[PDB]
Amino acid sequence: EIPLKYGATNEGKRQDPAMQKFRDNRLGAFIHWGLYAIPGGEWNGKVYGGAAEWLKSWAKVPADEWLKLMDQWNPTKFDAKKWAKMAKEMGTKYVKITTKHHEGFCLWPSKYTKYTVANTPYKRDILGELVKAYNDEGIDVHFYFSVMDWSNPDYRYDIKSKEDSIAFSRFLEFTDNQLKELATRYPTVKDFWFDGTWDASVKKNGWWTAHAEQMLKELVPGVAINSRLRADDKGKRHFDSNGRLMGDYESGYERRLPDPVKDLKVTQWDWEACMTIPENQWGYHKDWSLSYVKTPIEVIDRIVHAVSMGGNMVVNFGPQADGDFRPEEKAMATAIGKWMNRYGKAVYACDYAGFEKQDWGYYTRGKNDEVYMVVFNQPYSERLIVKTPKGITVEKATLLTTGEDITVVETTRNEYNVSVPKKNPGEPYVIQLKVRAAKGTKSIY
Ligand SMILES: C[C@@H]1N[C@@H](c2cn(-c3ccccc3)nn2)[C@H](O)[C@@H]1O
Repeated sequence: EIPLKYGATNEGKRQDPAMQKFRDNRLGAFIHWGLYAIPGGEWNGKVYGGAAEWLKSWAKVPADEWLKLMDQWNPTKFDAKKWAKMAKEMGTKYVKITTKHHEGFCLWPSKYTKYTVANTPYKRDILGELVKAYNDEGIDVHFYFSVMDWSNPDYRYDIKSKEDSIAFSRFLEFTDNQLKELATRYPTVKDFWFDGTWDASVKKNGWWTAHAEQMLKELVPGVAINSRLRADDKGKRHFDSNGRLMGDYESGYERRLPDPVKDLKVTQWDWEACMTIPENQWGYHKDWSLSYVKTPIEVIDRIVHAVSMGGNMVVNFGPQADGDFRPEEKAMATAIGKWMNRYGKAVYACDYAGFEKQDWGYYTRGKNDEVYMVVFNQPYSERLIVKTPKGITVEKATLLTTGEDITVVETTRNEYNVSVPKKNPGEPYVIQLKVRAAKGTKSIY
């Protein structure tokens, strides 16, 4: 055991109501919106294949010239109520918004820098508008915040001199100032999701990460803080030198997911995954023909996969420079929403079920020990294998949409064939199970 002043604080999962809400929400949307939406992956006639929100980096653009894009920031089709409606319709319970990305342009009128929405033709506090509009729809709002800031010359990638250290110390104060500002300007915020924290400068300043966490928790009761923020005394990130999770939830599954057989450890803590629709574009990119674009079922698969393992999933959108969403994104949100409106009882407020993974799809567990079978791969055998943990029996199966009864046949001790429905639902579908735990078993149930 190593002693630490800046390692983990939470013993296991938080169980206060605010965390239970963060968790029960399950499905979120991510919004990456910034100056990068203007060029949309293209600089001086060259279309770059890299992530559009990193175009400043791919095209080697200097800060002064990149930030002049502010002069073209005028999203005339922006309407926060419309965005909130789109999210509501998709079935998202929360939205995570880029308050400031690496480029350092702020979507709120920060008093600590000139690189904000206030100094654009549009002028308006976009972030405040969104907060209000989402909240009015009953949607929680989470703030993405990039510590790394390409707009501020006090930023350092590493601390290699006393000068570096003096500059970076000012930078951290500047950062603290922006964070306090967001927390006090927008007190309905439920979560801060830190990015751009991997540089050696931040690793060397573990103490600050812990302080940022504590500071925000004092300012916003019940607020959640992601693991990606945190470095310990030794510079170890996410999990401290004693293997303990820092922050309130684990936030490293980005465009990938834990293996449903080999990575069951994740069920021990809260966590959130995020994903993109194309392969690797977060900000708006004008040409989606350059990589694989996920279909709605492929996205729904990932959402359910996450919930089946006790995690959240956040699906990313990269709005156009005009403040509308491209057609592929409107289609996606609508398709997701349609499915969730039908089958969302197996997603919202659900969790890991403790059953062995089977090939047909995923289990999720409801608040009242409902066990949902979410079927993505339909067996030609017409039988869905269900192997129960020790002491658990299956008493009934019911097709969720119709209430029709589904035959359950015992094949061995602890295993059943659950029949597929008589009519093929023709889309991923849910069978709700009623299970019973014997007197004197172990496990939840
Ligand atoms: C949530 C996603 N995180 C950002 C990211 C992080 N990185 C990155 C780049 C180099 C090293 C480590 C991480 N690249 N892009 C993406 O631009 C987006 O905000």
